[PDB]
Amino acid sequence: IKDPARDPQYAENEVDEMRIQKDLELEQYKRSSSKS
Amino acid sequence: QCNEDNVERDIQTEEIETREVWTQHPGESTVVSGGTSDAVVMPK
Repeated sequence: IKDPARDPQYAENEVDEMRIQKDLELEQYKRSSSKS
Repeated sequence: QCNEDNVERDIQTEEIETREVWTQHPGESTVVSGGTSDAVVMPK
């Protein structure tokens, strides 16, 4: 069990920013085009 | 022999390294350039 839903939890600005961060960081790591 | 020896020498100076460069007063953020990670946006 990991509970990625995080249902018994709440936040407005913290979760919005986290969604933004997730997308921006994930795309940046792909662009690095590491051969590793 | 009066001219007991005649020593020859070669001399060569070095070369000068030059490059072509652009400049312009009115323009874009990058003024001139010599003739895609984008990690630049992330801090903001």
